[PDB]
Amino acid sequence: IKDPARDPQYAENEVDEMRIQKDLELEQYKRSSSKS
Amino acid sequence: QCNEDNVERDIQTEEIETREVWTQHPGESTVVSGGTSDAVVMPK
Repeated sequence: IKDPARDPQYAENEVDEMRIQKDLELEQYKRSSSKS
Repeated sequence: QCNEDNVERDIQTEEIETREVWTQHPGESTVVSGGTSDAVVMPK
């Protein structure tokens, strides 16, 4: 069990920013085009 | 022999390294350039 839903939890600005961060960081790591 | 020896020498100076460069007063953020990670946006 990991509970990625995080249902018994709440936040407005913290979760919005986290969604933004997730997308921006994930795309940046792909662009690095590491051969590793 | 009066001219007991005649020593020859070669001399060569070095070369000068030059490059072509652009400049312009009115323009874009990058003024001139010599003739895609984008990690630049992330801090903001």
